[PDB]
Amino acid sequence: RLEEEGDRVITYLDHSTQKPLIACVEKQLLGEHLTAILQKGLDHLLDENRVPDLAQMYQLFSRVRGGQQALLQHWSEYIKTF
Repeated sequence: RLEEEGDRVITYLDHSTQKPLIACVEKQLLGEHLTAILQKGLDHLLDENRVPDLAQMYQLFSRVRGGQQALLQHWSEYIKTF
């Protein structure tokens, strides 16, 4: 969704508008859902060692809400439990 906006801000909009639009895309699609995604997906991926998906989560959860630490908490709980 962000990439599609990235194209639309070039295709027809004045690209100077891109900053607040893409900031809003990530805030609304990733930021607001930081813990929703981590809680639903990370525990599973860690147990199955689904590296390709774990890599994406680590890399993507690094901006709007920090992402790190939240990743650490679910990760730590897995380790101690098992």
